[PDB]
Amino acid sequence: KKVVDPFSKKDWYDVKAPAMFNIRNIGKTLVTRTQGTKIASDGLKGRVFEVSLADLQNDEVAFRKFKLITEDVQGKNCLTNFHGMDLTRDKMCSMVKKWQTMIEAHVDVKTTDGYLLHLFCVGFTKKCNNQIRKTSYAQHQQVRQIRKKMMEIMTREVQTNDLKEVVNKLIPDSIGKDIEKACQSIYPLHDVFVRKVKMLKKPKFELGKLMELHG
Amino acid sequence: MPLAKDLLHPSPEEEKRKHKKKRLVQSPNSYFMDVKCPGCYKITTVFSHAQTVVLCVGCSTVLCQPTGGKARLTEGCSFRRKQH
Amino acid sequence: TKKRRNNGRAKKGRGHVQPIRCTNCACCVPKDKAIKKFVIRNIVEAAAVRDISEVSVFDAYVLPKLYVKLHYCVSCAIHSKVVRNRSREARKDRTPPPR
Amino acid sequence: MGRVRTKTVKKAARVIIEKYYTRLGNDFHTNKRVCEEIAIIPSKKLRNKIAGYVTHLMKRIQRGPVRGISIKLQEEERERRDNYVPEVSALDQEIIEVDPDTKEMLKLLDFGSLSNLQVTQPTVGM
Amino acid sequence: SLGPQVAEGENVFGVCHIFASFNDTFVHVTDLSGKETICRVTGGMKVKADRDESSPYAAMLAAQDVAQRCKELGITALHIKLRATGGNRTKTPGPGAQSALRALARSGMKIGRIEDVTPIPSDSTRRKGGRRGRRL
Amino acid sequence: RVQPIKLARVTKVLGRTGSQGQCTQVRVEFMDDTSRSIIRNVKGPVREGDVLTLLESEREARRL
RNA sequence: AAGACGGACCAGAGCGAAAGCAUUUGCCAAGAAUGUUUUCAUUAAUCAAGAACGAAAGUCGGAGGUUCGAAGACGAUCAGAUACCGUCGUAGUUCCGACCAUAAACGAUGCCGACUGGCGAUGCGGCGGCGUUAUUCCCAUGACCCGCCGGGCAGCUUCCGGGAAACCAAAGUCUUUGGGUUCCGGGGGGAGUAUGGUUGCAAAGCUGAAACUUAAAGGAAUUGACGGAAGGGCACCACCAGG
Repeated sequence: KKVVDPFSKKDWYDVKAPAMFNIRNIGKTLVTRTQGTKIASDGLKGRVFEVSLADLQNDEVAFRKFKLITEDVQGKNCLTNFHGMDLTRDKMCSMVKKWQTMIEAHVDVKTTDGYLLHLFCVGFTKKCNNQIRKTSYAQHQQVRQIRKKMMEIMTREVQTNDLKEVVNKLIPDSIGKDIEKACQSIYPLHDVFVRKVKMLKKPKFELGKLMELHG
Repeated sequence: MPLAKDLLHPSPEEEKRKHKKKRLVQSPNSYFMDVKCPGCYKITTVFSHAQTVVLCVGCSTVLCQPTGGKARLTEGCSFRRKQH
Repeated sequence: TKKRRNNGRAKKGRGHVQPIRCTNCACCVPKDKAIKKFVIRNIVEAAAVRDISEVSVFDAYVLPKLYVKLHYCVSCAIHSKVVRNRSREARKDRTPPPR
Repeated sequence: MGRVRTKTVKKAARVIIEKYYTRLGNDFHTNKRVCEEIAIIPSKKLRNKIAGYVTHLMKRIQRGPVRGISIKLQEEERERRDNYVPEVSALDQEIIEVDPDTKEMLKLLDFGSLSNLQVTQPTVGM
Repeated sequence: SLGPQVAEGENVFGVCHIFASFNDTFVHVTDLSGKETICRVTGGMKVKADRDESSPYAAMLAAQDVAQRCKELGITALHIKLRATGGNRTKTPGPGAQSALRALARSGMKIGRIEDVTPIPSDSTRRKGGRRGRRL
Repeated sequence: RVQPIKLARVTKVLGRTGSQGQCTQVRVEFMDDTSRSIIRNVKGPVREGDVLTLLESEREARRL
């Protein structure tokens, strides 16, 4: 019954990523016009774009996703900020495999900036280099202490440094690598990755930083 | 076993590998030893499975550390049972 | 007399277990007295993929897989031939069909 | 499809091939006549099936002995051919590396040799 | 509105957002954020039959019809988000999902990545149906 | 919806499927394209090297 | 926001008397195994009464009801459906203090000790190596490999021995009959019914007959026949394409 013809009233915007990447023009998206009869500032600056980090960076990965949130719109350019990094689903499930020990650690941490982040981690005990066991297991005590190391490093390196630098570290997983090394004395481990980051509280008083990141 | 053996004087490697109360002549293999160790200036007698640490006047603390099995020792040491 | 020694998969050294459900018949069955089946399959399968690989551009990425851990109840698992009747001699083997 | 050979034919064929090897040819027509001479076969269709299979056998046979059948003369020839000498036994192999326990086996037999030492990356062969 | 600056001379990317259930397969492409559509043609739309909404032909027809209108608005490329039923339910995609992908690929949409986005819980809450249930 | 008519020539008769055994699998070289080569089921008796006139590659014809 | 739930990882793997028990971290006390020329010096084995715990549903009073859902009411399918199947949804699921005391509470196998047989795993502890890898300057760590020894869940293969067999290193050491102790059975039905007592708010739980009926009730293996159970073939008395 009831239709409208609405693709004649929409305006085009160029979604801009930070200048902390080599590809800044993610692509374009059309939103409804913001005006006093039909309101769309809500539907424009509430936008969260789920983009693959490979397309955003110019490449290193072809898994991984960044959530980009519009923190302001300036002249049909929409300036995005970090909201989270996940590993999609495919990558994450492929790490989880039978006959191993799945180690989970999660932490809640305040950054130098205003932002509260919940950062989940994952790790796996390896099949080592002369092992004739199929399965990889250890005492409960071990795994518990491995988790404490994991949690401590992850909090310490995110507590320090601004949100962007935290991001820049977590892409090559230098935090990850430090965990692997500190745990290597116990069980060597294979993997160690941040599997989810959930932005819990996002305040804006950092239009300064927002402009600094772009350009 | 090939099921017809009779052993009246059994070898001490198939009687010395077994559990302490499962031995065919039962005496444990535990012993005492003299520990010299250099930060201690006296010759402290110590029990092979000491349990709780042995300490001495001559050392600050360096003599034993506890372990559930054989007691841990530090630096130069000797052992002679002697005669169990 | 016992027609299955393990009773379709054992629960020895364990006093009770929680029940899992069937993924296509939804009925309660013990988790380790029922069929458990890993399903790793391509996202674009053997179907879509032929035109999806040719049409793709600006891409270099090996295909995702969907991972789902199915659980089937006995009556459904026999029916749709996940497992099927076998010789009584053959039952004493824990060795299953290779994947 | 149809009219696969029966046991009666094959048995007779084995018989004939072994004892009349030199006489037999490889041509159906001549072999058919030879089967009249060396046997009494009460039907021509039966004799033809026998003769037929015997040519097929002779063809395989004259590449050396083949599956399920052998002729005595060919057996003698293979026997003689196999005089094969693959060592002479010890090579000699004296004073080479041997396992550390195989070493004590030689040692307490009044020999000894050079011997392997050290264990690196066990499990062994892995 | 029309295209961005040209309707076919640049690659503008959106998200496919295919919900594969059984007894339907919704194709329903959206703008990269997710907060505005682009086309709304269901698997029941081209052929409504109440059982052919997930049979390959309907799915094909629909995905081609979507792909048309997509490249008419300057969206000439797509990152694919396949999705199953999800939740504490069957979480298996229907058979009209593969045919739809192949159909839009053929039509003239261009592909750039493929990711999985299926939502799987820890078996939060409870599953539908009683204990004896359907017996097969 | 619509595609152009494709002539495709029988490369290899794969074998017979069907419940009654009266459907024959065939692989047809797409003829226009040597890159494509796709499996379509033929109802009739098939002699290799004869030519089908495919009106679709939609609605894939397959074992049953 | 509410209420619920902790996948994949998770196994003939662990722990707990059993019932039972998987998100992170901390606290509280408890238990086993192991090591042990420590201590006591027979303190022990097993069991009427008596006592502790005890899934699920139900019942008492609240919280709570997201999810799903005994009843009810609806749509189909069936000759019949009141069922399975779709929908709506009640008590209930969840949580707290009380009841209740049973489950195929199944390993259908009392508990304790001794003796009798091969081989390889694995959770865990300890011990040993001119073994590997790993960290601090190397270590002492730890994971791993090999060997050894305990106590776990099991497996495998065996004229070890049993059994009616199926099976079973115990269901073995039973006519060559006897280590300790406890419990229950004496053809099948009537019947966990009758009856009295007892416990429970209730629902229910425990003890527990007879008349009469009847030469089979039952177990196991074997062979056939049959299956809308699973792998197969073959035929125009079958189908196909068709006349």
